[PDB]
Amino acid sequence: GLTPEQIIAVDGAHLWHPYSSIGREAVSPVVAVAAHGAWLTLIRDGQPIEVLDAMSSWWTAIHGHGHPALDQALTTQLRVMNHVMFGGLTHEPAARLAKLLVDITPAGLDTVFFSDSGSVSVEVAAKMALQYWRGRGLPGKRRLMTWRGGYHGDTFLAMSICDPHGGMHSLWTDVLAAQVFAPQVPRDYDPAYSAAFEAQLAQHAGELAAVVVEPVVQGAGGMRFHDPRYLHDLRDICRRYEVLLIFDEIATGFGRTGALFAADHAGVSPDIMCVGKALTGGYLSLAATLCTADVAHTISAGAAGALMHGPTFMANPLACAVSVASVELLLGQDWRTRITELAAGLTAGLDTARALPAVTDVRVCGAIGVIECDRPVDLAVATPAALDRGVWLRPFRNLVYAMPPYICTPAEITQITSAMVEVARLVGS
Amino acid sequence: LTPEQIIAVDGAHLWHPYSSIGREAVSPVVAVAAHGAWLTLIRDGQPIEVLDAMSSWWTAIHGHGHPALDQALTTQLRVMNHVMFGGLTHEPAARLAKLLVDITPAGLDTVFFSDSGSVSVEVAAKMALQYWRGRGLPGKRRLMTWRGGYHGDTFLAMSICDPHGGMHSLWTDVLAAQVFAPQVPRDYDPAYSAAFEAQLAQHAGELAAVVVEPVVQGAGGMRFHDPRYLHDLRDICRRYEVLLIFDEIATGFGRTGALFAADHAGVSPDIMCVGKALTGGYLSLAATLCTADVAHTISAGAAGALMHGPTFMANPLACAVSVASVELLLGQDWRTRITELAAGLTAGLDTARALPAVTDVRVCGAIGVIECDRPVDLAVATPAALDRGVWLRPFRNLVYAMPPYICTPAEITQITSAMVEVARLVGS
Ligand SMILES: *Cc1c(COP(=O)(O)O)cnc(C)c1O
Ligand SMILES: *Cc1c(COP(=O)(O)O)cnc(C)c1O
Ligand SMILES: NC(=O)c1ccc(-n2ccnc2)cc1
Ligand SMILES: NC(=O)c1ccc(-n2ccnc2)cc1
Ligand SMILES: [Mg+2]
Repeated sequence: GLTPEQIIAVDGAHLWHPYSSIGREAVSPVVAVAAHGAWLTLIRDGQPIEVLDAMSSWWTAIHGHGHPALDQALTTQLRVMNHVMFGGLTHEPAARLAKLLVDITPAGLDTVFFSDSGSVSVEVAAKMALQYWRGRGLPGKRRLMTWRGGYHGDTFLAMSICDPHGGMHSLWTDVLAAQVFAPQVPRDYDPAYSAAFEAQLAQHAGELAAVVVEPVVQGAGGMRFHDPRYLHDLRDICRRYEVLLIFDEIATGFGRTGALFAADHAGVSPDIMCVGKALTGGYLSLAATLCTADVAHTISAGAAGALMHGPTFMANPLACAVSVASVELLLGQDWRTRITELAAGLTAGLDTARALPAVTDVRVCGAIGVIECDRPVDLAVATPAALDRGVWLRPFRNLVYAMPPYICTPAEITQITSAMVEVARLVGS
Repeated sequence: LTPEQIIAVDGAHLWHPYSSIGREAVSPVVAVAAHGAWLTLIRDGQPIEVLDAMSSWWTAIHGHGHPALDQALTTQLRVMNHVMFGGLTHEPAARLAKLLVDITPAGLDTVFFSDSGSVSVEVAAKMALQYWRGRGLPGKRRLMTWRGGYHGDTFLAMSICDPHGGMHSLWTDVLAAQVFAPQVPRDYDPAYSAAFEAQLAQHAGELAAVVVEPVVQGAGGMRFHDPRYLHDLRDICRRYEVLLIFDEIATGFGRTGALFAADHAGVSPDIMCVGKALTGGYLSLAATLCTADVAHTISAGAAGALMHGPTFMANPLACAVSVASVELLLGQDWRTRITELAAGLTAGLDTARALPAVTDVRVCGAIGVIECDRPVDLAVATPAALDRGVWLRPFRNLVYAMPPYICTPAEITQITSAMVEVARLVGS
């Protein structure tokens, strides 16, 4: 047992945080001591205060924390089977979840590879793509193509298709695989962008295993939105030039952008798909990589005869069980109307931010609200400003944004947006 | 779902480790329960109890459904399932970090939590690369290892896997080109270390780190080597200014008879990875530890930070059960437990040495191995072990076990008896 002060002491000495230092943090992390529904209990000046989890804990907590149905699913599975190895054994949570995911994902994604994080699921997607073309007798097709502004995770192959600036590739000279980057995909649909992307792809087609993109929304690379019709064009380009299409839906999946999956906005299916973050409703790490029967059969028929990947905790019963509950909970309600209301709430509440001196854009897509500023947002100022108003917000770069739990009431959304609106005001000092 | 329905869904839709879709020689066996050292599996439509001789791929050190670990999970579930580690910290992460810093080899002062072993290896490599960039030596960017190793399945991890065992022939022009020393021998041979140093000497200016599994190499072949080699590696790495990384994802938390396999040599690496048994086999979790000097150098470098951050970094539920698992291990006489387990394996596997198809029998802590003279046919071996009440999963030419620490002497003998009969059948 440790007090908040003791936690801070241990943390500062011994704990790495995401993209952080040891010993050079400008501000200490804030101690979290509970989470329930849409609210975190955090320690501020020795006192526990409840604040809205406007970030959904990095996109994960779509049903809120400690949802009784999700809690119950975990405890139920715990009493029967915590985990067995997936080498040579199978089980009901894996079967149930696989059945669900093949049913609700874009058409044609018939096989499911479970892994333990988004970054791994992306490396598995790349491995599927490369083994596929090797199974077609085309080992030269081994490079990846993407558009700038993207984020696909933190492992070294995942890093190679991250935005070169966002991903700090200048720090990684001579270390990463050299991939093919198209320019930043624009917000508004412009057929010339797609025509250009096609011409670039065409000259590399004999080298390319796959195009890998985030559909409709680019998350960690800048919270940018693009017209779904671009995805339609990619599916077409990939089809005609024989390059696989991979959609990374680790941030966009399970309703977040107003469709069940963001691909559904465009009405197209990728050859391979990754899901992750919200898969377990934010309870546990789990990810999945889906692919078509053709991809699966070609890999399996190749000289290698198998997909050469197998995580230790592949298809963990506990994580699978809570995911099944989380997916069913989403599907068992009018989620489409819920997200529409949230999007309306976000738009209404963020509207006055457009007139602010430091704001360059306000944009909303489903349960995603963004205020883009003209300068970097000072965390040392923004974080306590939002906490003062009962909201946990984590800006990055020039972005004040939120992806709130789907269970947030209108009053809660009013609270979140007011805090966001106030944070941007302080930005414009 | 019924077992038959599970099998039908599984065949149509589920990938398994290193498997095909639609071309599996045998269906997987449906598991419907696990308690203690025992799995309940469906065989010919009927449930059977069998020993989890594999500890579910080396994870279940305390067995399944242990009341202390079950309750740690449900206690944490009541308070806080998870919060983002960006900007927040919490009690389970601090408790686990404190524990890990205290029990790992001396000097490992900082802890980076991630969700799997492969990722923890990638994080280790990132630490080493950012370290040398922080020292103004970005040329130090390659890795050196010895053959026979396994470090995970993500693409940097694959680059230090044994080139034959990791099927590098099938990844031509795709993987980072690393430096490989020959297979480390079982017995200590000064000439091997001398040659290792000579090879490293030729590449020192471009090497960020030596990365090895200490004492036991797992998935690459269940090979044991003399701990004195680790002493030599530490020495070589210090003199040539190359970081030393130990991958203890399979060897950690008592499995080789010491708390960490490094302890067999008294050696501290600069960076260390742990996983598989960290949560007692409940949930995916892994950790990468590094020294204060590595942490400070990265932190004072151009990036000013380690450029990595998993979504579920330091997940409160996984951390909470890991705290419980580690405390449960430390709070008992685990050294005597593993010694007794090793003696049981040694005694039980002895008659295998005489079998016509057996080339070696070897035991290291709670690891017992029969090495055969041919690849073991799973279609024969799995049901032969199930017929004797044991879940055994051979790979390559190896019939082996890494049993839960809670196995009784009678259960260990039941496991070794099954292993012997499997080895007998291999020679048939
Ligand atoms: C968060 C994210 C990832 C990586 O997931 P981790 O679980 O943090 O490794 C990959 N791709 C996208 C689009 C993401 O948003
Ligand atoms: C199992 C293992 C890994 C990989 O861990 P995953 O959790 O399967 O990614 C890495 N290194 C060693 C030594 C292992 O035994
Ligand atoms: N590297 C391997 O060949 C391997 C094999 C089996 C597994 N595995 C994981 C869970 N069950 C089997 C993991 C890795
Ligand atoms: N879990 C987190 O809170 C977190 C924060 C930042 C990131 N991040 C930042 C840049 N790239 C990833 C990832 C995870
Ligand atoms: Mg409240």
